[PDB]
Amino acid sequence: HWGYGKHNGPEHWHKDFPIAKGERQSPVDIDTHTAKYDPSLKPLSVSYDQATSLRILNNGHAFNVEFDDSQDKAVLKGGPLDGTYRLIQFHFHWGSLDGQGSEHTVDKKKYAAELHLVHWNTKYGDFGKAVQQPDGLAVLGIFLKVGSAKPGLQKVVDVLDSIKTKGKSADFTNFDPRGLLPESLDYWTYPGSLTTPPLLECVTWIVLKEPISVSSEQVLKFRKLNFNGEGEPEELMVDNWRPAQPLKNRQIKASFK
Ligand SMILES: Cc1ccc(S(N)(=O)=O)cc1
Ligand SMILES: Cc1ccc(S(N)(=O)=O)cc1
Ligand SMILES: [Zn+2]
Repeated sequence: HWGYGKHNGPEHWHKDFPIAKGERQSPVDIDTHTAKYDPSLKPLSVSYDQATSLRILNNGHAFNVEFDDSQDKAVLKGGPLDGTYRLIQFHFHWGSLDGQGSEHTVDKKKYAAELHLVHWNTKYGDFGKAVQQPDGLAVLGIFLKVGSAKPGLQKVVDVLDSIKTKGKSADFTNFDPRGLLPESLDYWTYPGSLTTPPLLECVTWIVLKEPISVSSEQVLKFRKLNFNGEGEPEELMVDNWRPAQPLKNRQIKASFK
């Protein structure tokens, strides 16, 4: 029953998910002048050439593009990561207006949206076991600004009409997530959590410095989705972001000098 409304949003989550007030919650503000270059970080490896997308689902909070994670088809390695992390899904968070929508902020700047590519550590066997571990997940976060269209996003945009309401899904095979990346893999990294309930503190966050540009028309179509199910009163799926949480005893490291 959690959501993003006045009566069930981020301010209420702690009552059913007390870890909401925990010591490594996400997202956070990335203060670029406090983040430190870390020479111990290994090169980041995004290996998505064999990615197998399956389906797109409106889950009432966002939409997920789901992948076959039964083998090492699309993986993330290197950077701050030990071992191999398998891509399971991606989704976005976005705003009602271009001036908000991202979860992470950069020197307090909010972007129009934020893409999360979610991966689990293969040493734990399955996603469910991974979310019982402090190094169970790695999420690659990418900011979206409004400007020129992102060609690699259009296939996602075009299928949204078919998953307007909560619980709807559609086939989404043969989608290449490499088309959602910026040119540079420069990043910031820190230990955090899922940004939605259950808010589990299992995530190594890797947030790219370079945003991708998407067109106004593309993000406008995100905003036509519904939080509600079919036949119910329309509630536009907008502002499905959690604001920045206390950094507490954490360091944000930069991959770049
Ligand atoms: C969509 C896409 C863009 C760029 C490449 S690359 N790294 O082989 O030039 C592959 C796929
Ligand atoms: C199940 C789940 C997976 C990933 C996230 S996120 N927004 O932290 O990437 C939240 C919930
Ligand atoms: Zn997310």
